[PDB]
Amino acid sequence: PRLSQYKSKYSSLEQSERRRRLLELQKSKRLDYVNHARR
Amino acid sequence: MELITILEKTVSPDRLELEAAQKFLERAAVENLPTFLVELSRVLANPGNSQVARVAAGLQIKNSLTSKDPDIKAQYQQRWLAIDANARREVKNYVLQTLGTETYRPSSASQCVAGIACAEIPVNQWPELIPQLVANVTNPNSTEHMKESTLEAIGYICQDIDPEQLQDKSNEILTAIIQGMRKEEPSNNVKLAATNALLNSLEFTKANFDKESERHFIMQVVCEATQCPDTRVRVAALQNLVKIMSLYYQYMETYMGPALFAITIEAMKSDIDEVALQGIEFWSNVCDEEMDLAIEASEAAEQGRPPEHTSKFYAKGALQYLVPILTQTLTKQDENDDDDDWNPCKAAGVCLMLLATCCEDDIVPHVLPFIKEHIKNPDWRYRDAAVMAFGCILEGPEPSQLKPLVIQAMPTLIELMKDPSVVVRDTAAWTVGRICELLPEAAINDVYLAPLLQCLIEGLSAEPRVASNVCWAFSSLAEAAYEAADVADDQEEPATYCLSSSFELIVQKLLETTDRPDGHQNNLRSSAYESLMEIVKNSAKDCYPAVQKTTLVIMERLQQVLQMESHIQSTSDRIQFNDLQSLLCATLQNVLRKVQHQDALQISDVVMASLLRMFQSTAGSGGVQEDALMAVSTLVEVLGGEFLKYMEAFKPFLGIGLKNYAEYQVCLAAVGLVGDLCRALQSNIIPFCDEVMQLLLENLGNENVHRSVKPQILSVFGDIALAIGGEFKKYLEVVLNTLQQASQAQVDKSDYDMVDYLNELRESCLEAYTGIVQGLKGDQENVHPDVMLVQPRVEFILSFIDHIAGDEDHTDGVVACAAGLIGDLCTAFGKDVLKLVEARPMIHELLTEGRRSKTNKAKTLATWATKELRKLK
Repeated sequence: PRLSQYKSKYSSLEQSERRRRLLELQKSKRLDYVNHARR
Repeated sequence: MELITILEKTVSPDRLELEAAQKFLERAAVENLPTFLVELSRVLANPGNSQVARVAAGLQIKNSLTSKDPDIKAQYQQRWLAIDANARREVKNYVLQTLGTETYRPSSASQCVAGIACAEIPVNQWPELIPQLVANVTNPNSTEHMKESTLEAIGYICQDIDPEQLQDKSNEILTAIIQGMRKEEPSNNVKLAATNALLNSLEFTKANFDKESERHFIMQVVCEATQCPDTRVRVAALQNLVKIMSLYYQYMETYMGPALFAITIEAMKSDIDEVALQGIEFWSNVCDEEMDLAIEASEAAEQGRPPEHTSKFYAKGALQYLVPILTQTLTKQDENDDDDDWNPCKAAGVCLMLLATCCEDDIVPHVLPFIKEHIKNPDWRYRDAAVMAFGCILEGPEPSQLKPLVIQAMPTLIELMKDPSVVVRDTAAWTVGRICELLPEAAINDVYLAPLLQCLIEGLSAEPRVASNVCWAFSSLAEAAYEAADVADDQEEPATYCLSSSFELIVQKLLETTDRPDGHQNNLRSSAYESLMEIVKNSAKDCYPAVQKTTLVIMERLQQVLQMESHIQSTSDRIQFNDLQSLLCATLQNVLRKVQHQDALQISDVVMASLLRMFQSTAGSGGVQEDALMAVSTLVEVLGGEFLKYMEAFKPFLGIGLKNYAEYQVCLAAVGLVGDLCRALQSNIIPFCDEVMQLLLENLGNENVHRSVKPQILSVFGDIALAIGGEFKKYLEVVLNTLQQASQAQVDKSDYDMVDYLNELRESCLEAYTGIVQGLKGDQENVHPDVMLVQPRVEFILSFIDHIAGDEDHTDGVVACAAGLIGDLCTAFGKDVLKLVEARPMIHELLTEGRRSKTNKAKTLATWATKELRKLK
């Protein structure tokens, strides 16, 4: 059960953190690029 | 032939003779399901037929009503309700007889009873069920099996039932369950089965548990079960305690001290692993409730009212009793340690960690004494417990209590990484990495960096368990040295952060570790490709020497791999070899991002050729593994205008990456892919939109996709809108459809399963309009022209935006985009647009919240969006 908490590191190689860091980088590049002409 | 015969051939070791049975059975199930089901149940009830023919007959009925697939499960139920009552009652009838008349240890009728029930309960069409099930187990003349298999049926019912359904029959169901748990009950089987039933029923106990008399009657019976000589009953009972603790915390006042405390604490001491687990698990669980409460309370007091649910701090009150046991449990290691195994030792360690994070700094005084006594203890099972326990209390308490301890603990820690006991060196690595992760100021001591960096270098070539925790030990060190140089004071990735001095050896030593023969053990290899890409992020701008060589090093490995995969062999050659490759399609992402615009050209041309050449022979051959797309979506962020060389190969290959509707996890990439393209060509992508139209919104049919999937579908129309296209005006009337259905959708957020996504299809359409309004209007617009030409819907655009703030739930993500819109939407024009904002009350309730950080920088949207709103009156 709580085996993923037994010596919990920070090695983001699992399914989730692989796609989110990039999917959050894009939204970043969005609110950056998109809102470059906004203001 | 005869049905019994066919059913008996479904278990033959003969492949073909088995194929023939499962075929004749799907035949009679198509020509007429009712008669087939009736005949099957008729074989189930008759105790004459062999044990085989009955289990097969029961397996068929079961598979015709339910499934491990939600959608398919929802249809098999509609097919049942579709059948007339004559055939149904008959099937239901034969299912009941079978109860008790079986000998096949597990009952097949049980899964059938529940299967049919889950279909006839919501619409109240099995009135006999509940009473018959309760009476079947309350009757003193009921045999062992009769009382057992009946309770197991209720269990399945409680599991697969729609939570908002078994409310009406909670009393009668809870009655049958409790009666089976009573200490009086002779059969431990009936007891066990009865207890497992209660666990599943705790969902809808809620009115029942709200009556002191009943609540107590339950707890009383649940506690005595933990005293039953049968181990199974004990565990099943303690599990209930754990669930009653998380759910019904309010009513643990009158039970904790007077009973619970002793039971749980004693369970921890029991040298019967399975029992000890539930005990340790029970208190580690409470550390997640009182945390969630202390975090729920530190917001109720910040909003001006008492918390809905109030804590009691049992974890704190039991701390002095838990620690001595949890630490002693850390003495019971498992010599042959497979990190896929779970035990009291590991559980105890996990618990102490939670106790430290829950009790903040109340834990330090109780753990230190244990560490001193054993950190240099002659033993190995004790000496490991000291190092382990120390790393478990590093998070929670403030640095005004740890840093001193960690400092004088550092020297002792470095040396222990060479201790005879491999286990000690294993825990050592985790602890050290655990230190630099949460205490960079102590891990980056001028007189320890070199000695420490010397210890990790030697660890890379050690045993996986000890070496894997080295790769991460390095990661946290790089993560720390990146914020010990950027403290700062400068903006950019510093030219020279600490590690940059010894950095050259590290990166040239991680290439060996990742290419070790024993790479599959303990995920060392994987952790090696990982620590690399992470060590790069936390690099310096004078660490450019190695980043070059390392990049070409990775490439040389990458190119080589993407050539054996054009002609793949067996499974020891498919996902087998693409393993190393997959890890490369993530290291390249972290090097192509952090490198010069120069080098990322020759690379982006040879790297791309590899991703696509491999694409011309991996699709469709198990792939696309959705990794090359990830890589591509980073080349675009590098090139911009230099994505012109390719594109065409991407035209069909990206076209198929957007067409896949089965793999609802894959299309995810190819979409955000197109998004980065709008930031590439930026002026020539329009014709590449018709695809997403009736090929992604066509994925909305049928609805067997996923709850998460929805936003990205439309959220990538906004970024496409940056290219003159006058066809975005023809999906505006479809974007006004989705955000309009999420409102109609009565997603009852009763449980935290519906809410975690509920407010997500909203943040979607927001980004859409933002992009629409923008692309269709430059700084100065000679002809605007269609901004106000969305007026009538701007009602909902600002009313559902108000409805976004209307509910007591909406992530700051939705809040962010909700703010951005109002602003530039008023830039379209302000024609009673302020009198339309002043129109709805909860509009500023959101804007204000927006101005109220968190989040950081999301808040700036709602803080500026008030300027244009304050430009007319």
